[PDB]
Amino acid sequence: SHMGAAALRSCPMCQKEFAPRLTQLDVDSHLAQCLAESTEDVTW
Amino acid sequence: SHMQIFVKTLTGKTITLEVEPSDTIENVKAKIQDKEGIPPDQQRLIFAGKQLEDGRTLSDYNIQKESTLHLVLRLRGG
Ligand SMILES: [Zn+2]
Repeated sequence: SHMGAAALRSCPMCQKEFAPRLTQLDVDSHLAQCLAESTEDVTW
Repeated sequence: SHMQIFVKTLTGKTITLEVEPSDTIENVKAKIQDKEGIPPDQQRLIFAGKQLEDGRTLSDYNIQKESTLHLVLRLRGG
């Protein structure tokens, strides 16, 4: 199990498990669009 | 010493600006405003799976040179 490369494996905003063997850019990419859609700017 | 950083938006646009290690997230948006044309009070930064804000500095998020950051606008009244 050499997976990782991210501070989170599941979007803590919309509770969505991110794809495997992803990259810091992947999680961030979604976290950005999700964050914008979200109403609460909580720090995770 | 001055390091460079990149910030892409949800539209695909790629912004290239420079920032310091002692600077802050809000600062990065200050200069970016004159680039795209958006206020720092609406745009945000995302890196390391964490929400980058004025609450912390660049060195706080280990933001080195050539950092891949994103842009998120959370309109209040709009
Ligand atoms: Zn999400």
